[PDB]
Amino acid sequence: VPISGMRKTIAARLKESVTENPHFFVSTNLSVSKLLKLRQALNSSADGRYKLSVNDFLIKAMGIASKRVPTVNSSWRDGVIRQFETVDVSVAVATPNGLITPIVKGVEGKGLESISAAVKELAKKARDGKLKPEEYQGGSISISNMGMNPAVQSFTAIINPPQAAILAVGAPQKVAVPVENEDGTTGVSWDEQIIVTASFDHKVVDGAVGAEWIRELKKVIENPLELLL
Amino acid sequence: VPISGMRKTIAARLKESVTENPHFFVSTNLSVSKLLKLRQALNSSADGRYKLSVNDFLIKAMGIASKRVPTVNSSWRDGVIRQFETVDVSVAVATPNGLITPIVKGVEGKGLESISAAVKELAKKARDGKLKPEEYQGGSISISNMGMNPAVQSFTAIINPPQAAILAVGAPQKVAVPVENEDGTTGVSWDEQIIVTASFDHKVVDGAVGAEWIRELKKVIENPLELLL
Amino acid sequence: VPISGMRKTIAARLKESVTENPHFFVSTNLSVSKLLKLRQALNSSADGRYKLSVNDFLIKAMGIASKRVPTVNSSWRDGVIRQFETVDVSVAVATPNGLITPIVKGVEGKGLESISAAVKELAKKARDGKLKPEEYQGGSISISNMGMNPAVQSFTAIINPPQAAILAVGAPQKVAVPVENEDGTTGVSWDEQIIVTASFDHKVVDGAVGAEWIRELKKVIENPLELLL
Amino acid sequence: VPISGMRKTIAARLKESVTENPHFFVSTNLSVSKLLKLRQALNSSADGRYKLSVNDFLIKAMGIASKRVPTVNSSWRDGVIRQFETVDVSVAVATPNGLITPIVKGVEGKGLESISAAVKELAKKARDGKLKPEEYQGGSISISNMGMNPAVQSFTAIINPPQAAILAVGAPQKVAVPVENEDGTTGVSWDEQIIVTASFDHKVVDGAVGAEWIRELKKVIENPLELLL
Repeated sequence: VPISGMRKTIAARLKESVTENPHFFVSTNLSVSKLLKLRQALNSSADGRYKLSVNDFLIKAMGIASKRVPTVNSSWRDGVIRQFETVDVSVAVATPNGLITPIVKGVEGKGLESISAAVKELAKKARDGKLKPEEYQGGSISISNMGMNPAVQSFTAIINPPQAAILAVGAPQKVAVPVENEDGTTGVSWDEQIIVTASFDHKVVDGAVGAEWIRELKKVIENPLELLL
Repeated sequence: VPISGMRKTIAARLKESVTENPHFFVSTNLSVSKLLKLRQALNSSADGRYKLSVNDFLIKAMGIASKRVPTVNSSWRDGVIRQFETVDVSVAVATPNGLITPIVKGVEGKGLESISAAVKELAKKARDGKLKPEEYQGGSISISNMGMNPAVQSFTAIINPPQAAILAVGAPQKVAVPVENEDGTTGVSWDEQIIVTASFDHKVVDGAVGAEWIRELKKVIENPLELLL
Repeated sequence: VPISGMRKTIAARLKESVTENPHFFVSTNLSVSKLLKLRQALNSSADGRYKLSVNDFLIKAMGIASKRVPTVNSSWRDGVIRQFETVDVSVAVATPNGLITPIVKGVEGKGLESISAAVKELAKKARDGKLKPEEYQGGSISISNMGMNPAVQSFTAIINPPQAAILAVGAPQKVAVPVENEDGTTGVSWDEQIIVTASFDHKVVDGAVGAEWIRELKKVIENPLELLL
Repeated sequence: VPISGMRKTIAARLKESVTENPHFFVSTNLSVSKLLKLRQALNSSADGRYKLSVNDFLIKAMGIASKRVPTVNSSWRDGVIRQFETVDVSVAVATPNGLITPIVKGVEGKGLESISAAVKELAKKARDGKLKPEEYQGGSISISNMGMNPAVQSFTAIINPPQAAILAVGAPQKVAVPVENEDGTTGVSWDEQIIVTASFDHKVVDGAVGAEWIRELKKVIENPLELLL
């Protein structure tokens, strides 16, 4: 079967990415038992005006972490580092034509409902093929999601240039965790864990910086009430 | 004692306000038993990096209500209604010199920590007398607080022109509330209530619109989790 | 947005009202636990021929109070007080176009069923925009209702000229009330209260007169059987 | 912001590493419940003359493994494989200036106290910026540590050339492990695990050889008493 020609450009782009930017990966485990309760309660306290998902919370937390550690929200240019202030998030969508990366603008201080609405709109517009180039050309940081497929515990991705970092969220799973009962003996509690994998470019970011970013993300997720901050 | 002259300007301003703009008031009762728990928990889960109050939550809720009902965030000009998009909040501070109204900019989508920091800075700068005119000339909506004084149950205020509405927050109090125990009998529960008084200008806003705004405020407060939205 | 022009007339009218007529307010609390039972029983003892609300009982009580104290049912004219004998009641309706005040004629000695029918007809005709000027130009006394909105405890309004008084009915609420059981000990009973706010013009009416009017209203309500009288 | 120029050299070096040497990763899990007891005992049986950590034990185990499997302690040169005899260990230190790799010489048969002392000296000298080039130019094998940050379950690194391998030690975590009580039933016991990630160069080393190295490391750690051997 001859090649469609469109795949050629994506191949060249990914090749440029891996040959220009070295990659190193970080892998962590989050606890989402409180996040799911929050999502359930917010979905219940509504009149069909909205519907939330885990990706929106993740995007808000990404914005917060990028604001607390601005070195990640950066790029690599001609003998100069371009540092932004706002957070432009590239979300991946898997169409029958392949992959596409619409963008959400000004995430920090935008609202989860607006985020969900924009995401649904862009996703349906991508399934219909009704986008503009500006909507998916740009972005400082990216993300890919596979939570619908429960088998994927973890996976890596590739940095869509000229960005510096990219995220990946596996599926949820059941894990054993200790717990102290009211007495001195320990016990077994079943918490819902997710694996998260972050790929960074090493020219801009270092291991300590990536670790700090991941720590802030984990903290924000594990204490969802800090999303207000 | 002759007059300082500064009071002359404020007298003329308030006279213009009351003679140009008719005033009608709306008085409601909120429930903050969950809000105070939330504030206590966020304060405990910190390293002295921040410290929260009730006024900040109130300001965020004001922004949310103003965005859900933009007719309030309005004004009256020469044969034209000027409608904003963002929410500029005028907070009152009581100096020994008198009263002053610094402004917070872009409340909606800003964050409670940043709000508290800006409010503390502006309050100390007002106590010192180190402000610019632009920092207290403008704003679409205003507020006055008297929560430190436990005697005041409710009170009205006056609309700082050219705005259209202003808020007032009394002190907290203990009130009796019914509650259904596990059995069919009712019981007595002690809830922490606050009275809130909103003054509106009648040229722009109507009773139904003000009531809708207050309903949204009460909803967001009584369900603090919707502050994320 | 330029102004519709219709709002100009209402603004001028309200400005004339507040600048010509000083306003003072009287705020009381009623008890409707018997009224609601009466309404429920009259609704049950019917064949769908009619359907009652709270506003109709309130209007009948307004007529009774006005007849017991005719000084309220008055006005202010060119060097003369015009005093009526019948009670013409101006009921507010909130259309998407704004606010409107249809009139009911000869309330005292008319009947609740006829009152409800006329109010429904006038409300639907106002929603359709099919009224005559005479039907909303006149009236000795006025009223505004917000009972559908449970958030509003109390609120004020403005005197539609050339009248002298206007009413306002908040929402119902649950309040603690003492009660003496069969033994000597007191107990807690939950009564359904409403707050009522009456604005008066001070040229015609005095505080004592307004208080007398409110006392008669409270009496007739708390003893609904006196509606016959 | 322009680039400092120092980052250019590191970026070029890492680009050379990834483009010249392929990378494959091995990931295992260790058990340190005995190691921590040993560390605690040696720390308590002391007079402040020394203080130990996990990194030193890991370095000793690395040396032992390299001596049992010398093929890892190698490099790639001009048409020739250079094989050492001793073990020169490059330890990473994260300064505000960036990253640096001081060296420990002659690890095998040196002593944990001497190791800890030298590492503390070099770390403080790197924080001060008082090093010689020979002290961080050379080395056969490397290591990076992130144990202070409890969020990092695992991570990869990049091979500092001209070396052939590099290690990475995640944080400790609590994991469920079966255990046989005195009776026939199994039970739950909580063991402290660490994840370890090793990146190798495929030109020199094969998967079997790397697996053998990792097996020897795991064995030496899980039986700390063989450190004497």
